[PDB]
Amino acid sequence: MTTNYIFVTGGVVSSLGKGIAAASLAAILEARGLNVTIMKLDPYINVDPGTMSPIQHGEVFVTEDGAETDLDLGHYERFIRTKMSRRNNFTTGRIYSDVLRKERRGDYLGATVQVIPHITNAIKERVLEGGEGHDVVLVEIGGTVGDIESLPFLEAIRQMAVEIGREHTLFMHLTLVPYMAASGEVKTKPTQHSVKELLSIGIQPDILICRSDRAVPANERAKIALFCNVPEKAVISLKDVDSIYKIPGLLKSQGLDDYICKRFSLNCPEANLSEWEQVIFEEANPVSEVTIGMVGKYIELPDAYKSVIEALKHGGLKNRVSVNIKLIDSQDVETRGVEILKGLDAILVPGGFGYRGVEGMITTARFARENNIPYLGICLGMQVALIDYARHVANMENANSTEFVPDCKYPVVALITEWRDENGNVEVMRLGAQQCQLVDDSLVRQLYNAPTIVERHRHRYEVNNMLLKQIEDAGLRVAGRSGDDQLVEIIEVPNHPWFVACQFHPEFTSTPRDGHPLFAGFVKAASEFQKRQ
Amino acid sequence: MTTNYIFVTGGVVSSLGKGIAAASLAAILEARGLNVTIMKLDPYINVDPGTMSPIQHGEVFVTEDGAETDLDLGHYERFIRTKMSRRNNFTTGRIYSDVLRKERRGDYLGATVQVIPHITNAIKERVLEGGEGHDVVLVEIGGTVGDIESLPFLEAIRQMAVEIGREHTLFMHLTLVPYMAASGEVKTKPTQHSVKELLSIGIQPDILICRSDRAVPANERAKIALFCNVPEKAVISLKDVDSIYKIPGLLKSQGLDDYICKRFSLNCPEANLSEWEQVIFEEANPVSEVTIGMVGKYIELPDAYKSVIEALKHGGLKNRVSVNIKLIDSQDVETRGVEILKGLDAILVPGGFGYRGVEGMITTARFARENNIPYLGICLGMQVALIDYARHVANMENANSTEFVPDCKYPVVALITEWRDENGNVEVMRLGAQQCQLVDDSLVRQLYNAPTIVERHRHRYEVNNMLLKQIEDAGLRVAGRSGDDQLVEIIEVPNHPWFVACQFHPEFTSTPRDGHPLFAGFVKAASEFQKRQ
Amino acid sequence: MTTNYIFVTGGVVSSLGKGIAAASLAAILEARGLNVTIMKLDPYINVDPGTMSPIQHGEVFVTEDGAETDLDLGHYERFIRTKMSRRNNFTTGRIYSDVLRKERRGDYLGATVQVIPHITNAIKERVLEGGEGHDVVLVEIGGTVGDIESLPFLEAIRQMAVEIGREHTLFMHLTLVPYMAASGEVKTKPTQHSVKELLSIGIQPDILICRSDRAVPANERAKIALFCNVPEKAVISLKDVDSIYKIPGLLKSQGLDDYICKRFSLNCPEANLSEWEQVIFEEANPVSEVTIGMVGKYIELPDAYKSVIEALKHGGLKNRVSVNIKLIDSQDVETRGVEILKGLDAILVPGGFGYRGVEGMITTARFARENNIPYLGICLGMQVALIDYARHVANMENANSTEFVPDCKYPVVALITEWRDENGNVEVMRLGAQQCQLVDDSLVRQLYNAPTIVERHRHRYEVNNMLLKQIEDAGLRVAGRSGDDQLVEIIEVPNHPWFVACQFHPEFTSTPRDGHPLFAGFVKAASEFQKRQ
Ligand SMILES: Nc1ccn([C@@H]2O[C@H](COP(=O)(O)OP(=O)(O)OP(=O)(O)O)[C@@H](O)[C@H]2F)c(=O)n1
Ligand SMILES: Nc1ccn([C@@H]2O[C@H](COP(=O)(O)OP(=O)(O)OP(=O)(O)O)[C@@H](O)[C@H]2F)c(=O)n1
Ligand SMILES: Nc1ccn([C@@H]2O[C@H](COP(=O)(O)OP(=O)(O)OP(=O)(O)O)[C@@H](O)[C@H]2F)c(=O)n1
Repeated sequence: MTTNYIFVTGGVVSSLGKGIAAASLAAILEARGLNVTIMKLDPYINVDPGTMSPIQHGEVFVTEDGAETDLDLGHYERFIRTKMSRRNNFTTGRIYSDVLRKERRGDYLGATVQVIPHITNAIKERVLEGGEGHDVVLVEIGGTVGDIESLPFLEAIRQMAVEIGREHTLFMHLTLVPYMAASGEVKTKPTQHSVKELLSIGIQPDILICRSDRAVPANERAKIALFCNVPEKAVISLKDVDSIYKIPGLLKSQGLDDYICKRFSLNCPEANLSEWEQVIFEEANPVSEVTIGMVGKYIELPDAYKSVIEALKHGGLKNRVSVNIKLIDSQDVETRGVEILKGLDAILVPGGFGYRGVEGMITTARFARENNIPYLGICLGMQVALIDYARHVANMENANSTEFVPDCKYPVVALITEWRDENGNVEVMRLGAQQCQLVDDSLVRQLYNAPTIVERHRHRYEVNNMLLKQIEDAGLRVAGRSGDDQLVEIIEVPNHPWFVACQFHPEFTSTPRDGHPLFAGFVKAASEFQKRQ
Repeated sequence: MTTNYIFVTGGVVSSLGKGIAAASLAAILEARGLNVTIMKLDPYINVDPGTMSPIQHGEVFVTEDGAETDLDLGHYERFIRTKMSRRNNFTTGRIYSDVLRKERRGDYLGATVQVIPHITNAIKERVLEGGEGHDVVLVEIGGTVGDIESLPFLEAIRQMAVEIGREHTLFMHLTLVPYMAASGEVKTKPTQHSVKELLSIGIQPDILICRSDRAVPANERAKIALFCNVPEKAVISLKDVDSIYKIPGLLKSQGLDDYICKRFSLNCPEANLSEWEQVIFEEANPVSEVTIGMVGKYIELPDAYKSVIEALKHGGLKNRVSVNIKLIDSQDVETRGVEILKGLDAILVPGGFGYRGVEGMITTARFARENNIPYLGICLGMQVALIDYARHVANMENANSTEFVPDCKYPVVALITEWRDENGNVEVMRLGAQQCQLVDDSLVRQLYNAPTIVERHRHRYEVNNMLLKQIEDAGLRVAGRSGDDQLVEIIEVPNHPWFVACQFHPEFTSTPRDGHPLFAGFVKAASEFQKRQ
Repeated sequence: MTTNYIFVTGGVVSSLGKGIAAASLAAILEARGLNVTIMKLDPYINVDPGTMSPIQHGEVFVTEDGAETDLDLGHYERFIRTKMSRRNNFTTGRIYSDVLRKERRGDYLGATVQVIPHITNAIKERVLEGGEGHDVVLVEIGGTVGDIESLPFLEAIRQMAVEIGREHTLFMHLTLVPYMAASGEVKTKPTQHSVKELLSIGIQPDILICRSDRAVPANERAKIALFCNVPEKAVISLKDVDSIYKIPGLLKSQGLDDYICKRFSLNCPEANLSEWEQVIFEEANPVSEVTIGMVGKYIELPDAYKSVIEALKHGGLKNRVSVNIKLIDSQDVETRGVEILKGLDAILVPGGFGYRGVEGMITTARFARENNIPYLGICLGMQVALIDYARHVANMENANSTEFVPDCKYPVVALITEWRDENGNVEVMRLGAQQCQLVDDSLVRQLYNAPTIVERHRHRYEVNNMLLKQIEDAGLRVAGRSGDDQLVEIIEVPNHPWFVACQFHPEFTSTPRDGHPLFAGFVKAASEFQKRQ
């Protein structure tokens, strides 16, 4: 059976929720038994987001295969069960890097290498690579139509539509239909001007997704249908919602998936959105409420912790607990003290690099441990837990990571090559999914309810096994290990209601439907702490 | 004093002669005592033309510093005395390569790298690097305004004009004003639509250069002046000409250089175009005529030998000889025989790579030597001369280059590392200007009238010094050497009216005003041969 | 029965021959037995060309129904037998007049009247009115796509194509593919940019008609086919031709009519162009040559006499005579005398208004009559012939028209209301087709071979019947009359080889295939005169 492509573009503004719209539609199509995947084309020149700052870009999402990707692939995995890889995200940078590699090598046989056809060919090849073997492929084009940065992507998908044909390709264009107080109506003029930009570069939209702060009435949808020459049922209202989990239902209620299946001649049963209806019900009917402090160094952009924030929400769903997430700057802990950590039912220290704000995170880990406040440390969160325990229980003065203090006496965290003890004696970037072995009688062995788990890494600095035994003797427990080097993956403080810290990023395998054993356990502990007060 | 920039763009069609127009204007400004330079921005993705085929792109021009550049830099050096370097030519490929290098390295400090401002910043930086330190910098933008490939270049120069100001920047736009038989007039409508494209990307043209197959009358120039909102004296007619040497005079006669000097507030004397008037006079008043056969493997695109064709014309000027250049396919010599080399007053075998057509060039060199027909071999032309002499005089059976027959018994041409004799015994890409030492009592020592010369290389395969002495004993003379390895640069056949072959590319230092000693000597010999018949 | 529409647009330049191309294609379709018509949409604000000067816009063409139309309707009637009416030509001025009339009287029921939908609706209504009841309707859109003046027309026909559908509508776009000497090739870049402007206003061309001064090769046509996403058979080469009569054959040979009949599902036999082949043959093979002087007051624009020039050519075809048309300014006859009328085989005085140059035409008529030089007078040409005969034979001194000298003693030409005799005693704009009664034994009765004819008028001033009988008695013969007032339509001078003058415009009923009895007779007399000299 022929692979079908839905090209997802945006007009008027960038922040239309193209990713959430594509992911929500993919969820409906998957619920009709279709094999669906999603792909993100980013017009930035960065070869990948591995270099990009969290406070500039948002979180770097990590796929099972260890690709560093746009946080949109987090949306994709949280809406469909089709696993994302390197093939589901590429940048203009990646395209030019690969064309330049081929050109300098001599693969173009002395030809003049051109934006058309060579850059556009490279784009089409990567879309086909990610798409072929699926029933429906949703291809999200980053940027706003009319901008120069996305012109090669738009010319590439235009060519694909000509080659493949209108029987197996659709153009789904998101647009802003803004409300004006003065007119007391939503305005289609920006959609008119955006669609004109699309037409000028040879793309006719099949579907209009009308974004607004309210319902786009039938009268306005009728206007858009006429000026775009599309059926009225191909013009969809997507108002601002309190919950993205409702979007699949909102799109299905307007028959969007029916129109797509008709256009692609797909005979498949009606979408059963029971799993999404259940998530919505859970969210709408909490039994109790908690306040969880997230203490990190990137809080100035919450999207720096996108998957962690969603993982905490999923933890809420599974416990019927409403989670109030309080973003706390770890540097404020360094200046103002532990005063700002008061009135928290639990504390989460997420991932990060560089020494800025790390001492505040160590103080935060100490506060949580000493005051029996539920604690979850992720990557850097595990480091500061180990450092806290090394310093203040195992009596290892000024214990630190070689990342922060390279020549510290007790490098309890360090690169495998840097591993040394306090006497200077020695022995004779991990990305993606890896198996972790859980230790018998550990909290995580119970929570995960399995002897082995698979979680995703994005880190280079490990627990120093040369200084580990001393910290173990001081009472800290190793709950998880991995590989031949038996690298520490999970640590637990036993004399504590709930204290867990892991090297891997569990937030990347959390979904609203399936939740996550660790976050479910964490939020449950937060609820139990709140009740005890 | 502030550096002034003239941005040279083209509309309607690619082949307007933007390079020749920029070069011709530069010649006028240089003749007014101004320090002028020219720069070419190519929108192709090739990092440089080093990979690009001659039959696709045209000749690879080599600057003194050994940069492989667009043939436009040949136009530039043939019109102004300001020496070109790597700084006078760059591609989109070069820009992206440098931005990606910086990005992967981490110079953007975790920022999202964007077409604007990061690609445009990289373009502006390279324009400033090539421009600063000159009175006037002409910046030629490759492509046709309205195409996506040149949009980043156009946004970059738009920003430069805002920053620098209209006191020290001008937009000079070439346009096609085509004649229609039906209307019996030249048509400004394409100029109207092209200027609209310029305005849409934020550029207002200051000067319109109107290209046509005839004069653009004052009435039509008046129409263009009004719709562009420029003075009538800023609208220039540049009709098709029989000689590009006339273009400086044609532009000066319409006061283009006066307008530029007024806009840039440059107080400089009137242009004395006597040197160009003399070139025009020489060209228009030849005394005799010759037919010179150019026997190569890229004749399907004459621009493959652009600088060689111009060098032969310059040889004509200095001798008052009209040169009829007959392009002959060396593969036709292999199939049809030496029949197709009849009625030639001289034979030139130019540069090339790969074995295709080389045996035809060896046969051509043999024909010229045996029939006492003046011969000039350039690079590959020298190889086939050495091979011919090795085989047919020094009795070295099947003598060849390791490039063509790697395991041949007599590798008379080979890489320095491959150098071996006929017994297999051994000893215990050159680009740009290098000094060559000329041998006493050689033809070239007389022609160049100096013991040392500087010429430009583009080759990797050398004369094998291990097999050289045997060929010397057979009567071939070494006329030029270079470096510590004493690599053979020039060879001569003594018992011949004029037989010279060189490793370097003398065509790259030939100009219409100064000519070239070697090409002047070659065309003189062609004339003397013609008279003898 | 469903009516099919071919929308004919032009890009790059105005003077593509959109009318000749539309008319030529119509001729092929008519030769397949199809009922075809053509209409011209003119973007000028003139309600009609009734006001527009001959020396600015060219001849006012008169249809049977007495509409004053664009000279393109002359092309239409010379290529197809379908009669043009007021319905086959309208301007922007007509459309705005239509809408303003409806608005002021209150047909829009207090609605805001808008370019869309009210102006576009008015355009569509007139296109349907002219089109319905035909197999194929060719709709020529005046102007160049990308200009603001034609935007409402282009939006109107865009809407029609959506309503009617691609099964019964086609967009045929003429484009300029200009030759550049520099590249030695025709350039598709203007077509690329023109088609983008078409796409931007929501029109995708089906057929590309490629205009150039030479054949557009298959390689360039293939390039255009790909970038336009049309079949290669939908890209047509239409080079400059020496005869417009060849264009139907040239379009047929590339199968354009086959493609149109396929797209519209029209099963019709092959085009029989035998009549066009005959016209081409006749034109190419003249037996003899004649010089015919056209003495008028609008010669500064030949298009002022478009249909008269074509009628003289058609006279040539039917006699196998090459007609050298010498345009002579009648004012030069006034200043330089009858010297400038020497070396003419025949004299034609065409239509005109106002006194400027009329005395020169009267002198011209006298010269032709006295020297027995074949004479054909049309409208004003009949007036001056009557004035000549009145003055110089009937001895009516200073005889004139009331248009020129209102108070003249002998107003031999005057409005019916002004009719008076020499003593001042009294009795008691004609547009379109009218029956004229031909007098027995007259030359015109013999040539037309019918007692009655139908010819078209555009005049105000009649022959004064009160002064007629005195001119008749002096030898002049009335050859044709019309109406109840027995108005003089044709006069003849008996003692002369060929002297005819008519009130009506016979040039409007002349075609290359059928010729015209008066013009055929006139050119025959010119050849017979040339033989005698
Ligand atoms: N390509 C176009 C399309 C339309 N028009 C003009 O546009 C006017 C209505 O334009 P309005 O902003 O008043 O109302 P609307 O379009 O429904 O847009 P909105 O309220 O939903 O935002 C109307 O006279 C029409 F002539 C145009 O000139 N050129
Ligand atoms: N942005 C523009 C500019 C002009 N126009 C229209 O353009 C018409 C003349 O357009 P023409 O091709 O006949 O003559 P031209 O322009 O002198 O061009 P050319 O012969 O030198 O090629 C004229 O009615 C004017 F209304 C337009 O609609 N939109
Ligand atoms: N929307 C477009 C379309 C094309 N391009 C660029 O256009 C270059 C060839 O452009 P050329 O004038 O050399 O050749 P051509 O197109 O065949 O036109 P012609 O000779 O028939 O007139 C080529 O690198 C391609 F990348 C563009 O940037 N934007």
